[PDB]
Parts: sequence; structure tokens; C-alpha cells
Amino acid sequence: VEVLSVVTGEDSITQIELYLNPRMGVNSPDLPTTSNWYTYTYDLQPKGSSPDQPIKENLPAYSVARVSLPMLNEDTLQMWEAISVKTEVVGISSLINVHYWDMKRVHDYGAGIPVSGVNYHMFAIGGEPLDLQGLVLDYQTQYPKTTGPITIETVLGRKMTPKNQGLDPQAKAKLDKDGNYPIEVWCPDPSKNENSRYYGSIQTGSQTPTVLQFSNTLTTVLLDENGVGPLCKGDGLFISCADIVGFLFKTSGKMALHGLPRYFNVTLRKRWVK
Amino acid sequence: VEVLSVVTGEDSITQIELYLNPRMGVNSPDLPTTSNWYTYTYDLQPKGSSPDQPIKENLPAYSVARVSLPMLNEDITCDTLQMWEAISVKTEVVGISSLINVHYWDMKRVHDYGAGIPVSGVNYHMFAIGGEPLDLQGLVLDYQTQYPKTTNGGPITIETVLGRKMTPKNQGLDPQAKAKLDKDGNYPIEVWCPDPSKNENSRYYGSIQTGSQTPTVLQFSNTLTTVLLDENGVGPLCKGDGLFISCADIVGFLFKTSGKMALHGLPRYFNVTLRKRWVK
Amino acid sequence: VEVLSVVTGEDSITQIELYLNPRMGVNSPDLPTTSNWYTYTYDLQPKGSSPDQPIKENLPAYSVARVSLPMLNEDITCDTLQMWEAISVKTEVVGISSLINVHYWDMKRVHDYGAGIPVSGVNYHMFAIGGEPLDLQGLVLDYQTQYPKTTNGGPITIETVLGRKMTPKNQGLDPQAKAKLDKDGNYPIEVWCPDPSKNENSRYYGSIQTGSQTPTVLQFSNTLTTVLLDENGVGPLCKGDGLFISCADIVGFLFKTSGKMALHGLPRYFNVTLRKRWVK
Amino acid sequence: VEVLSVVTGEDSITQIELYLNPRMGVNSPDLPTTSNWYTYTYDLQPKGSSPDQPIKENLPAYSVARVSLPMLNEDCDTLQMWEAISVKTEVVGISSLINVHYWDMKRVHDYGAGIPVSGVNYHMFAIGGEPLDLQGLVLDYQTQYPKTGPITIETVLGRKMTPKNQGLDPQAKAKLDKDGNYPIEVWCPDPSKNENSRYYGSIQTGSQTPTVLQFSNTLTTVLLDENGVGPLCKGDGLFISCADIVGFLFKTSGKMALHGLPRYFNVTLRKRWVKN
Amino acid sequence: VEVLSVVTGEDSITQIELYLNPRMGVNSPDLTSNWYTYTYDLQPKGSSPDQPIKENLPAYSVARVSLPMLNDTLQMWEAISVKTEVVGISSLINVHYWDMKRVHDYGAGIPVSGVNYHMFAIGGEPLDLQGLVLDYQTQYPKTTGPITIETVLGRKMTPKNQGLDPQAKAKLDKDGNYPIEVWCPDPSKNENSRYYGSIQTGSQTPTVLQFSNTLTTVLLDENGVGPLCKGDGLFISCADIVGFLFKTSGKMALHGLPRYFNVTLRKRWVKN
Ligand SMILES: CC(=O)N[C@H]1[C@H]([C@H](O)[C@H](O)CO)O[C@@](O[C@@H]2[C@@H](O)[C@H](O)O[C@H](CO)[C@@H]2O)(C(=O)O)C[C@@H]1O
Ligand SMILES: [Cl-]
Ligand SMILES: [Cl-]
Ligand SMILES: [Cl-]
Ligand SMILES: [Cl-]
Ligand SMILES: [Cl-]
Repeated sequence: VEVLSVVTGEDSITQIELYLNPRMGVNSPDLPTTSNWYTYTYDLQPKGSSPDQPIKENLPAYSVARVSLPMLNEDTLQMWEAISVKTEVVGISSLINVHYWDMKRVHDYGAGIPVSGVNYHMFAIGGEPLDLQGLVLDYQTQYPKTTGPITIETVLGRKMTPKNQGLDPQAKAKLDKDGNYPIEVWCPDPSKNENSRYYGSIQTGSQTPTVLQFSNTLTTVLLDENGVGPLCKGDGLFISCADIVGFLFKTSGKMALHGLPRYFNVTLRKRWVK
Repeated sequence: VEVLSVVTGEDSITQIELYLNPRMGVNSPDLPTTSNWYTYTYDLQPKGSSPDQPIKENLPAYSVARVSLPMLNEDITCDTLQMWEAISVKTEVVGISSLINVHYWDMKRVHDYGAGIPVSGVNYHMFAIGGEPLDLQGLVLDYQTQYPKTTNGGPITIETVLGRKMTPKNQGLDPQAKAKLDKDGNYPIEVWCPDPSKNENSRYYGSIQTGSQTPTVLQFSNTLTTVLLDENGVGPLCKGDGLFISCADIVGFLFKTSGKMALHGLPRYFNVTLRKRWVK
Repeated sequence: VEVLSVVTGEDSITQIELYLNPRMGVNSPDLPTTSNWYTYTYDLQPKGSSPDQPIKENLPAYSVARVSLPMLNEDITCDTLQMWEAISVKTEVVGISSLINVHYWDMKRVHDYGAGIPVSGVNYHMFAIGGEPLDLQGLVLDYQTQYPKTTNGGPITIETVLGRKMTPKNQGLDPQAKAKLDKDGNYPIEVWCPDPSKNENSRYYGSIQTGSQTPTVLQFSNTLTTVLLDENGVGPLCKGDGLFISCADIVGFLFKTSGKMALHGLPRYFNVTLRKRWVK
Repeated sequence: VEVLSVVTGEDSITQIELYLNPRMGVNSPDLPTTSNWYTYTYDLQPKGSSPDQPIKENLPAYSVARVSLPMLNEDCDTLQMWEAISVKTEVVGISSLINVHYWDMKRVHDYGAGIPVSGVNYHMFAIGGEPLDLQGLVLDYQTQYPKTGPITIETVLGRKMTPKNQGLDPQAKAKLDKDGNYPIEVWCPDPSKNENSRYYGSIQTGSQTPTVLQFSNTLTTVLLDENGVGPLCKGDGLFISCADIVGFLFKTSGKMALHGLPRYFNVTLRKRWVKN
Repeated sequence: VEVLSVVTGEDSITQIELYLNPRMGVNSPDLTSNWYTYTYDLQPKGSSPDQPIKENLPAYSVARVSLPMLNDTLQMWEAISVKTEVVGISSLINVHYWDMKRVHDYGAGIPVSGVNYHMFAIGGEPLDLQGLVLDYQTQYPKTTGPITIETVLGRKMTPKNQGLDPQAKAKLDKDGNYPIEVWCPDPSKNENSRYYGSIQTGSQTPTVLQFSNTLTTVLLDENGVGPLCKGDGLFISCADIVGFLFKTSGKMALHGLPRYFNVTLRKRWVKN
């Protein structure tokens, strides 16, 4: 796909807006029986015996949407090119709440321990699904069958081996389904993703402060070193993210991970391609 | 709503000054018996049983003022009019030095015979400058929280705007959970955040810091200026000759001897520079 | 006060050097009995009953000096005069290296048989350069605090300036609670902060860090310069040929064996570059 | 070598990609007997009596590869060399560290989640036209490292360390020419050499210090020096080196093992004329 | 001394390389030397006075480098840039020192962490030092032997030495002899030196250090002039305390690392 000139003319620029709700394990608000924990995992707890058999509710997964863009070609073609994005984690202020009814206290008579600890923040803008690389802390982990999360065993069609604690070139997938690819199993593949831009960070520790910023004045430019943004194949724009904001500390000692939604406003332009 | 050229002339630039005192829950210094806790919450505690029924005094809220600006147009019926355009702001959290006090009479000690635990832990800092009220998005930690009813003197929360009880979706982004920041000390911080899908005509800047005893780390200087112009060189345009200024500055917990903890906020000062702009 | 052109000619630039020793509460090294605690407070403790009646030795205060500058105008009744304009400063906290000492005889050991807990915790750092005294705003953690009443002109607190008791509004920003930083070691840091609504003719820069054992993290280099010019390229103009220099540098607690804790301060050095400026 | 002009022409620029798996002590995934701990050390403990006699599985080492480049010269004292000009590099598998439910993970408190991988971090990478020059320096010169096996100061000196090896001993030098063989706690990059390499690193100590890492495919490191010259690949070999210790796995018993992650590289190179 | 033009010529630039080993208290590896690059155990006594031993007083490292001789108007070497690096940073991943205090039962050793102090200086003459101490009642060993404030004053310290006493001044002219806890760079002098430093206090505060051979520090002042080497001597000074070694008993010792320098100098015309 050879990249030609930017299309000149009236309706050459467009804007795409959307938000993605977090897929922490309880992924739907519409199941009365368990939806009270929507945007959280269940309780995360080392079993103390082998092997680990994590349940789907304890496996935060990436959020993804494919956005359909205005059709460009009737019959060398025009493609939408993503050039910038404004993105924001929404609901940050909710985390000042230190009086959840079942919050573990910092000490006797004190306030709740605020949401804190492990953070994981990433977003990606691309013209096709984000490429994923599989790597796990423990290859002996027995993830649930797709029946359900997509894990390394799913893509290999056989059990993990010790090499899956490192980089196994065969352990690859595409982020093509919302709330189905666990964060603990899949990371962005730096060996591919030529047609995506991704940005991420992690923070470990149990009670490490959650420190986050928000402003409507911040823009990320999506152009590469040659001045070309992601090109949207088949008029589809892929947007991916994850925003783990820390643990909810419960009175019993039990802890669950929590996530927040993310907002996007992407600017695109028409580009001639060969 | 076409933006035209900047107005040229002698009195084309004006400077507006204000301060906003914090609205942490005890929101008035003038109450008969309870005002000693002005700029603080009451004691924040998990109930231990469901549901949470938090009191007003435990719900820090946004500060907001509308500033009336000099009237610009002798004829309001014209297509082309002059509007005040906010171009920069100098803003400072006031009273930062007060937080070196480690000898509050009822302060929990760091250890036996030691000084008090200094104000520390949860921080939340934000300010916004707009030509109209700041747009808010509702999202809460726990949808089952029973906030005091607005009709009973309570704050404005999600149930208020929906006309019905929250559902689990309000733990995520619900597009119906929206409001405008149009009342000082009535929109709880733990319920409302700036709405990034709107606010075309505002600029906002904010941060959070969680943890229980996390150091409060703040700077102050009269040399720092925030430029309010967007990518096109246009600042917020003041509709009806009104400038909207919003903020929140939670600076941490006061740790009391018994173990009880209350949040504390500080005031914020603003000096906004505005210029006259022709608009169609 | 119309600012004209920078003066041209041979000796149009001058340099002013000084240092300011900290005023932590024990403010003199020349007292027979108590001067061992020079650069420290006494022991800081919550009283445990109301009200707090803090002693002067527990109230770190701002340092300040007024430097007399060379006289410039033979005839002071002329409309157009030369004034010294402060354009840049090199400033440094002195004695930072002294804080590696973890073997002070009465230092609390971190754990059994260990090294002393080093000077750490609450930090407060600020400096200002101005052509007049720094403008101060009063705000306190607790309005019920009973600060010392003296006959010797210090410490000056909100009650001192108001001529009446504080009220709850003094936990926020009370526009009547204002003062000028015109006396060395007399204005308590926990009561007074720089007033961002004034200070047009000064530049100030500060920060706080709370927490009990938070690392003290400081830099020093003789290569760092602060430019004092505002947006128009004008520095503070020295009224009456006087340069005002103010600062505070609390660097943390000395943790004593008994559990007691005292705040500690370090001195600050300044080298200010000034130029002659025509003003009308 | 005197550096002449950048070669002009159609195929004067090439790209090289590769990944390096971590060599934390259990260095192979292909030994059914012990490979379950691949990318970790064994349990790290003070012996409690002198001397320390660490096992190889407790000595994280540098990763290294020599990448063979296309042959440039059919020959003359004037020739072409590959010049590395930029690199995109990324630590892979960062997301794996959100796992706080490893079956034998020490809990933060009763009934809580596992203590996340945290504590000691050491991160470095190097790109060079020859092996990275190493300087030896150890915490304790009386440490008895396993005989070569890992290469340590005793190996290169052909005699026992002395106290001077707790500081900089100019005799304690090596070249990073073998994957997984040079212990990190013994060897660091030698700033007195490495004219033909570029290296970047950091350390973080503490026991439970947050592991804080970033990843983006938009970040490029420029490898040109102050004269606009990148590393020049002697004998058409490109040397890539790294280490990425990401913290401790805290086990239920109290035991602790260090953990590492792999690193990816995409290096851009151009043809450069050189003399001698 | 009037600074004239930069000398233009074939051999007008030179590079000076050196390293300085740390002087933490046990300052020689050629003796007790098992503790080279460390202090002895640092421990508040609990009773007065404090009479610290010389092995518990980390001191600045310094070298005078003799430069190639060049000569009212003469040439001087002018230091224009430096690449400097703390050596041996990787050694600090060792959490299995045989006598290391454990983080908890069955755990690894507490890594080297806590108090850090990092500084370097490049000058055309000795670094100017200012004396200031935590406690004027500290009784430092007599010079026979570190140089301290009592050494320079010729009389005991008074309370004023907890602040800035303009009489408490010295020149950093001897390696391993000027205690870090007594002396700091004098910002009121040092016109012909450039210095850079930081401190981090705390007991177990993470040691966070960087290393790269791509980082350069420009030594030129605001007028484009670097330090000028009087009598053809370049002064290089540093200190790099990297934290505590935590021992099983509870005792703690400070530890330092060496520092490497590569200084670029050029010839400069000057007038005396
Ligand atoms: C928001 C507020 O005023 N909080 C008080 C708190 C309340 O008065 C509460 O309703 C009563 O506990 O009381 C605090 O002080 C306590 C005393 O009132 C009580 O008699 O004895 C307690 C210790 O045994 C304690 O001193 C509290 O609970 O900490 C103070 C707090 O500001
Ligand atoms: Cl993160
Ligand atoms: Cl914050
Ligand atoms: Cl500070
Ligand atoms: Cl690191
Ligand atoms: Cl430091």
C-alpha cells in the first residue's frame, strides 16, 4: 500500500467520538444477579495450592471498538487517515470516595483505604486490529476454556510450555473482540502494529498511589516519522484501551481490581493510496 | 457561530480577579455552632453495612463562580457582536504554608511523643475557565450509595438528573448521567467529573492522588501562566458576558487522635486576562 | 509607574550577594542557654486538649532582608528617574550535605541497633525577590489556635493585624487577613503565605511536601539561574533603592530518641543581578 | 578509522529486528526438569555465614546477540560499513505483571491479593558495532562465584579478587561476547571505552518499590553521536545487549526470586564510507 | 583576568580521562580494607557527646590533573564539557550479601538503599567549601585525620556553625580528607568551577540512578566561558553515596561508588 497525497477539498476532515467502558471481569451492567460488581473483578486471592485456575471474573481484558467510517470509494483509492486524538480517562474524581460501606479502614475509626495499587493504562488507535503478543507470569496457569477468554492455549491449540514465560513468536493474536483478551496474558506486539499507534504504562505495588491527570487541552499526534497516520482498511477505525486504577480494599481483607472508562475524539483526513 | 478577528483598540484587554473558598462539606464560616469545621468534612468512615448513606458534610463539592463582565454591544440584534475571550490565567492554591502545622491540638501522633501526622493522603486538584458552565459527567464508585435527596436540601447527584435511582451502569459511563456545574458547593466531586465529550467552550486541568498518607506536594509562584487558546488560537468565549470559574482542591486528611479522619481543602485564586473578539 | 528604556552605559549592571540564616523558632546563635537549638524548633506535639497555645520556638518564620542599593538620582523631583531592576538570581540552599549525618547522639534509630532516622518529612521551600516587601495572606489550619501575644513585635499573626480574635473564615481566605513581610523571623510560615492578589513588584517561587518521614530531596548547582523578568521583559523595580529578599527552607524533622520531633531549617544564598532602568 | 560520507543509492538503508529473552539464572525453557522457573532466579537469601557462594541460578546476566549484516565489500583501505542510526526498543510482556493471583504468591495481608512483582529493577540496552565493554565491580570481594559457568572478575584476572574490586580496578575488564554468561551484579558498562557503542540504563532498589514501566511503538532512540556518526559495524556484525529485571516474585513462605522480561529491538542502519 | 579569543589551531582541543574511587571512611584497599568503599557502623549512641570515628565520615574525592603546558597575554586550558558516570551501579542488584538483614523471614536481603548524596565538580582551581553541621557539639577527630571547622577556625565550633558562618570556609585540596557532613560547595565563591549535586534522605528510600555514555554536561557559563585552569591544573571533585548496607544485627553502614570523567578542554587566550 503506497501512500500518495492528502486529499484536498471541502469535506476532507472528519471527527469520530466514542467511549469505552472497562471490561474488568464483571463486564455487563445488565445482569441484575451479579452486575453490582460491574467495572470490578471478583476477589483476587493466591490459592496457596497448584495450579492456579483463575475465573473469567478475575481476568481484566482489553476494551475494543471498530468504528465504521463514511464510505469513500464507489469504484488507487481514498482511505481515512487518523492524524490526532484527544483521549481522557473518565470518572477519575469518583476515586476520592473513602467511605464505601465495606471498605477496609486505614486504622481503627479511620477512613477507607482509597482505591490504589496496581495501575495499567494503555490506549491504541489503528486502521486494523491491534497485534498482540502472549506472555504470562506462570505458564502452568489453567485459564478458563473459550466456552470465555482467549488465551495462549486457545491460539496454539495445545498447552503452554515454559517458553510462554518469555517471548514465544507463535503466541500471537489480534485484538478483535471487546472484553475477551485478558491483560495478564496479552500485550501489544512491537514486532507488528505498523498501522497502529499505542501508548501504555504499568504501576505495581499493593497500595501505591493512583496518580492520574485529566485535561481537554491535551492532544496526541498520530503521524509517524514520515507524516503518515494509521490508514483505515475497509473504512474501519480500531480503538483499544485498558485502565486499571487499583484495588478496592474490603473489610474482610479481600481485594478486587477496578477500572474506569475512556473517552476518545479522533480527527481523520482523506488520503490517496496506491 | 463564526469567530472573526480580534478587536483592536485601547481598552480591548481586561483583567479579572477572584478567589474561591473550598466547599468540603462544612461550606459556611457563618453557621451558629458547626462552622469550626469550615474547609473540612466531618469524619469519613465505612458504615460497615449496606447501603452507604453519606451526609452532606462528607461530600466535598466543586467551587464555582460566574463573573459579570463589561457589556460590549449597544445593539444585541446584530449578527456580528463583540464577546470577551479568555486568553490566559494565573491561578494559585492559597494557604499552602498552613499545612506545615503538625501541632493541631487533637492531631494523631506519628509515634509516641512525636509530632502530629501532617495533612496528607488523598489529593484532588482541578480548575476550569469557561464562557459557560462546565459540563459534567456522572460516575460513582458504588451505584447503591444513597446520597441525600436534593429535595431535602441535599447536593445534586445522578439520581437528581435521571429522576430515578442509579443502576449498575452508573459505575461506568452512562451518557444520560450529565449535568452543568452551575451551583457552588452542590455538585459532589465523588459523583461528577468534567465531561470530555462536551466543554468545547471551557478549558479544564486536573489530577488525583490516592493513598492514605501520601505526601501532599504542591507548588506556588506568581510567575506561572496557563494559556487558554485552543489549537486555532481561540480562547473560551463568554456567553451573555459571563465568565465561569470552577475548581476543587482537596489537600489531604486531618488525622485526629481517636483515629477519625476528615478531608481538608484550600482556597484558589485566579487572575484571568480577557480580550475583545468579533463573532458572527 | 511607566517603565521606559533600559539604561545604556558603562556601570549599568550591578550584583548583590547575601545569605539568610533560617528562623525556625530558636532564631539566634548568641543566647547562652538555648542556642544549641539554633536552626531548629523546640519539640512539636499535639497538646491533646483545647486550645492549642503554641510557643514562639515552635513557629518557623520567614527570613527577610532589605538590601540598600547604590543611589541613582541626584534630583528626585524629576518625573523621569533611574531605578534598579532585578533581572535574574542565582540562589542555593546551603549546607545540604550536613543532612547525611545519621549518627547524632540523640537521633532515634530506624530499628534496633540501626543508624539514625535522617532529617526527613515536612519540607517547605520558598524564595522571593522584590522591589518592596512581599505581600502576605493569612490562613490557618485551626482558627481556634491561640498564638503568642508579645510586646516585642513578633510573632505577628492574624489576630495581631485584625486587632481582634480569628473566626472560622480564617481557615479559608479572608481578604482582611493581610500583611507585609517587613521583619526577619517575625511572620510564622504556618500562618502566612504569599498573597497572589498583590505582589506585582515581586517574584516568588515555593513548594511544600508533607508526610512524616518523606525523603528530603534537594539539588544544588552554581549553574542554575532564575530569570526575574515578567511577560513584558520587566523585573522587579527597586523602590527607594531597596531590594527585598525573602525565603524559608524547612528541610524536615530531627527525630529524637524519646520519640520527640523538631523541625529543622537551612540557610539560603542569593546572587542577584540588577540593571538600571528609566521609569516615569 | 576515519569516517567519510554517508553512502547514497537505492538500497543504502536496512532494518534489523530481533528479540532477546531474559537470562535471569534459569536461562533455558527446554529442560523439563527445571525450566518451570525460566525467566526467574532461584530463591535469593543471605547465607548468614561467610563466605557467600552464590549459585548460577541466582545470578541474572546480560542478554547479547551478534546480528550478521549483509556483506558490503568485495575487497582497498577505503570501505563501506553499516552504521546504526536509530533504534525502537520495547520491553515485552509488561502487562503480565498485573497478575496478583500466582498460586504461591505471598498475600499482602490476610485474605488479600498477592504482592505484585515489585522491588529491585535494573534496565539497560546497548547497540554497538562491537561487543559492549564491561567494567567489573562487586558489592563484596570475598564472594565466591561459581567457576567458569559464569564469567566473573576471578575468571579474567586468573586470580582471587582483592578489596580493590569493591571499587574500580582497571584490570577488571571484559567484553560482553556471550549471552547469559556475564552476571549483572559483577559487570557494568565501561564508560572509559565503548566509543563504538551506545548504552542506556538505570537501577531502582528497595524491596517492594513499584515497578513503573512504559511501552509505545512511537518512541525512537537516535544513535548518532555529537558528530552525527552512529556505531560502525566491524566485520559486518551488529551487537545488541540488554537486561530487564522487573522485580521480585514474593512466595508464600517468605522466599523471593527476581524476575525478568524480554526486550524487542528494531534497528535502522545505513551504509557509510570509512578509511582504514 | 580578561578572557580573550578561543585559540584556533590544529591541536587546540584535548581530552582528560580519569576515575575517582570513593572515600567513605575505609579509604584504602591496601590494608581493615575488607570494608573499602564503606563506612563502619553508623549508630546514634543515645548519650552525649557524639565523637565520631574517621571511618564513619564519608569525604569528597578530588584529583588535580596536570595539563600539557602551553606557554601579560598567555594561553590557558578551558574546560568546555564533561561526560561523567557513576561506575558499578549494577553491583547494587546483589540482595544476598552473606550478612544482609532480610526484608522478612526467609526473604532476600534489604538492598542497598536510603541516604544518597551525589555531586561532581570541574574547576580550574580547588572547589571552595562552606562549613555547616547538623550539631555544633559533634566532636570530630583531630587532624592528625579529617579537616573540619575546628581545624580551620583554630578553635571549637559555636552554635553559629549550625547555620552559615562566613568564617567556616575551606578549599577542597586533599582527597578523602574533607567530610561530606561538614562541608558543602560555597555558592558565594566558585566562580571558576562548575558543580552539580543532590541529596536524598530516608532509611530505605530507593536508590534510583541512571547511566549512559550519550550524556554530556556543557561547562560554559552564560558568557560562553568554561573554567580556566590556573597553573595548568584541572580540579575534579565528587561524592557518590548510594545508600546503606543493612546487616543482620541491625547495624548499618553507608556505601559509595566510583565516578568516571571525560573532560574536553580547549585553548583560550587570556590577559593578566
Ligand atoms: C466531625 C466532628 O466533630 N468529629 C469529632 C467527633 C464527634 O464529636 C463525634 O460525634 C463524637 O465522637 O469526636 C471526636 O472526639 C471524641 C470525643 O467527642 C469523645 O468524647 O471521646 C473520644 C475519645 O474517647 C474523642 O476524643 C473524635 O471521635 O475523634 C473529635 C472529632 O473532631
Ligand atoms: Cl500505570
Ligand atoms: Cl492531585
Ligand atoms: Cl518542598
Ligand atoms: Cl530501573
Ligand atoms: Cl541524591
